[PDB]
Amino acid sequence: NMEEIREFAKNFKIRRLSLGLTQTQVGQAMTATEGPAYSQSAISRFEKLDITPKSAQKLKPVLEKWLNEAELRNQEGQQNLMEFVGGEPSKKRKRRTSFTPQAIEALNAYFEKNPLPTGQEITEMAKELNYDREVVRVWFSNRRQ
Amino acid sequence: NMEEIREFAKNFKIRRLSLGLTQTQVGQAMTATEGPAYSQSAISRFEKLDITPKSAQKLKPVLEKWLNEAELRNQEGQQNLMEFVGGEPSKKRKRRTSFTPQAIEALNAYFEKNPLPTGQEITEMAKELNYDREVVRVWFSNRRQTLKNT
DNA sequence: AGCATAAATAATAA
DNA sequence: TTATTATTTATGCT
Repeated sequence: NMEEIREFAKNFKIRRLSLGLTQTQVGQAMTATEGPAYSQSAISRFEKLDITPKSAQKLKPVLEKWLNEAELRNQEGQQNLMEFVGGEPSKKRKRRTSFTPQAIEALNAYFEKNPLPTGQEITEMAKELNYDREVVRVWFSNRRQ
Repeated sequence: NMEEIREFAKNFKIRRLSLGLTQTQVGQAMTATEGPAYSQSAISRFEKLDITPKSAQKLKPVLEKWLNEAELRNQEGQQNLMEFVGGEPSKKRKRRTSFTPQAIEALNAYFEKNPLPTGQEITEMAKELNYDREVVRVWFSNRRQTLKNT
């Protein structure tokens, strides 16, 4: 169901700009309550429609829902938008790779509670540790073996 | 008269956005150009409301006499909207350069060394490096404005 | 199954 | 005004 979608992508960018919003902001609000599928790059790609049809179809409903909720918060006070968004999580910093004792301590705590992580669990762990994903997944791989 | 120009502020930006237009196009096209010129910075400041209300009120008019003038007389055959702007505009985005790792170290080597170089020594680096100056100017620009995070 | 960054644009300085 | 710096997008990556 195609040109349906393209129109949504269209309206979305519009409505977004109308609530005076950056992809980055949405990115943050979204990834919080939804998931990593909702990063700023993702928003850009969606809006530009640089995704596969299977992917758009999936995203659309979840964008629409959220876009509405946001528009509601905007209604009561253009500072309730802010409540709903973030409104300024900001420290986009590079993912560490070199280990620190605090890091290895953390990794081990995770291990006692989860020796055989699924790959999703590995991305989740790495994100919150702010470590390279490969660094984390290999640590776990060896630790078992 | 404040909201009269504070709301034309807010709305002007979004009308310009919702026409896929850069500030730097607005001023660039709407520039007289035999006086008064209109720079991007103007447009920016205007939008963000960084001007004296006294000069705000001055600009506000000539804005509408272009914004409205181009919203209709541009949108009705967009091959013509893009001629409301003119200046042989429509060009395709620059392709995202991918640097050879050989050259990748070359940079941050000379970067760990000299953080904010000069246009003279920059084009020197670029020359011997087989990469075009602007691209190279920006690697530093970027790497400089990125390491604040980490 | 999104990070890292290169380019573009917008803000701010001169 | 111009020149620069900072934010924001877009895109290479299997």
